[PDB]
Amino acid sequence: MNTIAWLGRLVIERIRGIGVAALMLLQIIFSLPSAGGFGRFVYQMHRVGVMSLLIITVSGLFIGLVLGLQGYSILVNVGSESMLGTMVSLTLLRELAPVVAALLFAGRAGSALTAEIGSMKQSEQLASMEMIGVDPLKQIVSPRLWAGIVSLPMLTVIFAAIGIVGGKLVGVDFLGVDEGSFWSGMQNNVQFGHDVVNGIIKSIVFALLCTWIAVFQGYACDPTPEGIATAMTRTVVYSSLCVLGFDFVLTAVMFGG
Amino acid sequence: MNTIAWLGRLVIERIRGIGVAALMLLQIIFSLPSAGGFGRFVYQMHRVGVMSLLIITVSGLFIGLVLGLQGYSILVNVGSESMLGTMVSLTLLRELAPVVAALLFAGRAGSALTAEIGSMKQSEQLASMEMIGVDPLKQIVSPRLWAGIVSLPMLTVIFAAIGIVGGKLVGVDFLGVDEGSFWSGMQNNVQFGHDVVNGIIKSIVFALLCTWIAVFQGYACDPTPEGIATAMTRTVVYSSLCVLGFDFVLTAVMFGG
Amino acid sequence: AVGIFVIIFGIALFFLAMKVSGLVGTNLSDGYTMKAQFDNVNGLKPRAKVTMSGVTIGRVDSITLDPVTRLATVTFDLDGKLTSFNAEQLKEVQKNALDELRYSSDYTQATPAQQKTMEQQLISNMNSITSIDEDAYIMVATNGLLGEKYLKIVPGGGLNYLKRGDTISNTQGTMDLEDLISK
Amino acid sequence: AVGIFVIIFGIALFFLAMKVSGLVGTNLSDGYTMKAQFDNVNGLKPRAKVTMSGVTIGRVD
Amino acid sequence: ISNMNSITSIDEDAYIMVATNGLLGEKYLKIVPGGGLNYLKRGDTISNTQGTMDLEDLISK
Amino acid sequence: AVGIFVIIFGIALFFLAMKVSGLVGTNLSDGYTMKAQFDNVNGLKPRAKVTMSGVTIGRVDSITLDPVTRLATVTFDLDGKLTSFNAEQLKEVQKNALDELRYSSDYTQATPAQQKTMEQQLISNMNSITSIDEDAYIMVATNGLLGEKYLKIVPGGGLNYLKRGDTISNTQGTMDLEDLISK
Amino acid sequence: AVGIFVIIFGIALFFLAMKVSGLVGTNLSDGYTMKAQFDNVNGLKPRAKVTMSGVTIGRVDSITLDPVTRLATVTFDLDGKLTSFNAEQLKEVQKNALDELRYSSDYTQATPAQQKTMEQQLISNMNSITSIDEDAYIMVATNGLLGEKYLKIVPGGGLNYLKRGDTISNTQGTMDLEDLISK
Repeated sequence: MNTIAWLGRLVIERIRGIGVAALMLLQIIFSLPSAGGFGRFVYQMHRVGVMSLLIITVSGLFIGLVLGLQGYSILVNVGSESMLGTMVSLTLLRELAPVVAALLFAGRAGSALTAEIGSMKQSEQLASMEMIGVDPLKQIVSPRLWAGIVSLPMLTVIFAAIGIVGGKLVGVDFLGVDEGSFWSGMQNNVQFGHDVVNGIIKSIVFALLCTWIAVFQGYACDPTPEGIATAMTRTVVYSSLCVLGFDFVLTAVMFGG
Repeated sequence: MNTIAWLGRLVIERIRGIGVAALMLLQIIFSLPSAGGFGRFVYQMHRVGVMSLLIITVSGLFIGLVLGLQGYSILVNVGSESMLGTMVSLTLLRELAPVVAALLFAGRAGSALTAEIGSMKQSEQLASMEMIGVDPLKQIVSPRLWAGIVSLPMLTVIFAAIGIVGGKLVGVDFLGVDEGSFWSGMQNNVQFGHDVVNGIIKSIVFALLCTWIAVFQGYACDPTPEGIATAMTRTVVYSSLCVLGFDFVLTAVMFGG
Repeated sequence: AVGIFVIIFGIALFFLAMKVSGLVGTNLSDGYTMKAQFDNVNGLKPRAKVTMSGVTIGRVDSITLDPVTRLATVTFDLDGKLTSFNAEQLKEVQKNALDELRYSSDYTQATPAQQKTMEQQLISNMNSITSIDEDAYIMVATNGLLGEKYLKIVPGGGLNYLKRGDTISNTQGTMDLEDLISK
Repeated sequence: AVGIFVIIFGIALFFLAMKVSGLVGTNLSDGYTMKAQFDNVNGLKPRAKVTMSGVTIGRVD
Repeated sequence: ISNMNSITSIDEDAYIMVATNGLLGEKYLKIVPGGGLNYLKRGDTISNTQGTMDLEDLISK
Repeated sequence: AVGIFVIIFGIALFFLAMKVSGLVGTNLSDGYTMKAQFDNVNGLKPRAKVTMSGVTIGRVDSITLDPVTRLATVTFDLDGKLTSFNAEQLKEVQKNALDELRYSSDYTQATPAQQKTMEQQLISNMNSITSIDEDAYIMVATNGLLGEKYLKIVPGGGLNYLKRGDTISNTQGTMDLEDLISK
Repeated sequence: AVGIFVIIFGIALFFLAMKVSGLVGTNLSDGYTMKAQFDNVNGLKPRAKVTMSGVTIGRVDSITLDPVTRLATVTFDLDGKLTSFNAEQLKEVQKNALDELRYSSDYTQATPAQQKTMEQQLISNMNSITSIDEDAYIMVATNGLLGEKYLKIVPGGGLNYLKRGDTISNTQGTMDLEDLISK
């Protein structure tokens, strides 16, 4: 597992100006830990949560149906000892699905968050409030950071979980795959209670990545619309390698590949 | 193969990304879409081409290497019945890479496109030019629909091609496999050189789908900062899972699956 | 809505054609679900290949069991769109079948009234040539190492259309060689 | 008009997430149990199939 | 009473044999129903015909 | 308005079908369609590979049936880019085939008019010499060791040459080793 | 400030870890540390399952080697299907062991004081009876057809019970038969 660690050193590499917000992320409960359903707080929860419920069900049908034909063709090509969900649900729940989930959360909702924060400096809150001296960290970080990271690592796992729950629906409709053998097969193939329990940790680390990357670029953007799209370009560059560095390391360590 | 048409209808089920300005797209087809190396072409190929050049070389390599770790773990577990590139290039070129490539255009370049048109409706171009009567469709959409099928679907094949280039980089580093036996062993198993050259058609329709959705959100926005940021969050709702209608339709024909 | 939601036409047009393109076909006029009795076949899976003279013509549908008598009524999804005779060739087949009917002394110099029921029999003989074959023989063979069973058919003569529930002659439905190994 | 399709797809998948580990399932609502003694069964796994005349009718609990 | 309580339901007294399904293992337990009293469920005994003397293990030592 | 690596990557992809697609590709321009009968093959599918002397030459084109005797009629996709005897080798065949005709006992005792038809037989060979010879032996082999059949041609020794439209007699497509043992 | 189904789906995932991690665990609570010496076992990994008549009964705790004597030392971790005995079941096999102590000819000729310490032995070995009999049988079985080496321990019939610190006698785990085959 040394070559894996060699390739998995990308988690340190993509930290350009991000590291300035070190004590900025610390002091977000300094000036009174607020909580509740608020106007923007809930809209970020729609972007991360409510809308993503439909994304999860339909992208699960895109993945599921593609790997459902693969399952059939493995029977035809390789054989009966790795057929159907013996060697497909094995790779799908465990190592494959997690990457796409991170791209549709850390990528998609992370940049969306940034885009909204950028406009506080340009127009609605921070423009007037930093100048006065109304605590900047309490102003835009504290009530927007928490909104997009509480359900996020559960949702990252749910992405993959629904590929198994909906995988037996289309395992039956494409062929007739028994639901209980799919279920008991799944458990045994990945040793779920020790390996997939640790894949939950892998997805918490993915939530923790959103707390470093997204905040700084919204915090100090240039208040022009082109500077905002440059800031969203930067978050795609930052989040694309940080996730892959952990796809190397934690697949080998949390899952045990 | 009953999953050929089932992937298609998922895209068809919900079409609200195109529908509202479909009549304007039909008018461009009516009036005859423009072509030529213009200033619009330069910035369209900046977002699609120039930006993606460094993304594909760097992140695109490590994406492939994470899918090659999956390849390696099969060698560790199964070995001899799925050796070298039996089960590695097989799903990589044909099934896995295509979706991630779409997230760099339907997702990233699409978001950028939205951002540009929305802001020119508020400032540089269409704010004044609609009122002047220099035909808006002919001005900024008509030549950039044509631009979408020039470089973009080749780049999806190049993205995938980098996975194969990365496969021989670490054939020795994960274990000690001679690059020439890995690649020629791979070549024979999937009939690589014939199918990968024939499969350049898969994502041409996807290029068109990316630009039919993304242009709408910029084009018919309310040009205020609240209306424009809402439309950018609406871009990834519709463009993310409506670009995969023709996966197995042309994988079976061009990639020879 | 012709506007805003204009593309409801495009949504409605392809959503249900693609649905049935994947799901069915259909095989209602190109397939029939005929049944046969088996007594002890170890490992018959759903969608297993059912062949005729080596060529797959259908697959396993489903299995109905009777615990009391210990018998299994296996339903087969068989294609009915296979090869057949044209009008002149089929005429020669029923002339040969008529010669088998006229071989017996009862119907050699047949009364025209009796010839009417012999021509009804020629119609009966033509019905099982290609469409729903009744008179045939079934035996279980193997494609792979032991599992991956390959069922074979040896067509016989013809008797009208086969009814659902009416068994096909069992030649070898007892695939169990554990007593061969043990004795 | 979204709740129309929550019901169609959302509650359909809710029923299928409950029917993963509790398929039959918790209280054995659609099955019964059998018991037998064995002395040597190399290869009998938990969730291995149980048959009658080569057709599966159950499994190992 | 004996006649009335010896003919109701699927039969109880079944006989079993241990052998594989395909070629690997995954012992597929065969059932040959005999003649018992009640519905076969919890509280009933399955008779072991062939799950003890494995001759292949004696050969392999 | 594009970079310099667009083109470089495109050329790298074009290099991959320089020699690969010449060998493996298109479908009617490098093949001939021939037929042969089979009686009962345990594992043949359309597009299963076909060999000659242990080297793959192509694949099965399509599989049909013959109603009269209910046997298989398999159409082949055979290697047609390999000319075998080409125009330079034709010069040798015109003398080699003629000497086999010239010194045979059926032509030395022939009517002189009939002896003049030996060169008429050369003409018929000249327009039918692309591909394989007259006497060929077709048998059913396996691809791997498990199952899945692999069809094989073993060149024999004949007088004429065959091409698309001609039929090769069956040598050995009937015996199943399972039926050999069990019957 | 959250949804409803997030949580519901997380509860469904708990029920899936409950079954695996509740099964597989503890290590000195349901077993005891015992050793065995092996001379040649192909591929025994730490935490590989140990079986008995095809039934998993435990796993490998750890595996080490000693080249001075050239034998491998394996420590074992029994699973929680049997902890060993209940309170009355422990008393039941103490009374059965007492009858073996009373019937043996060594204790019938013993000093009456020593005869009174036959129950003292059961008191002093109250936690050493856990669990299987002293004499246990060693061999390597398969989960597949050859490979997937599956270590198998089948308790026989000894004099006492196998307790912690004991070494299991190796019956059939030394015979590499590849040299027998090849020479």
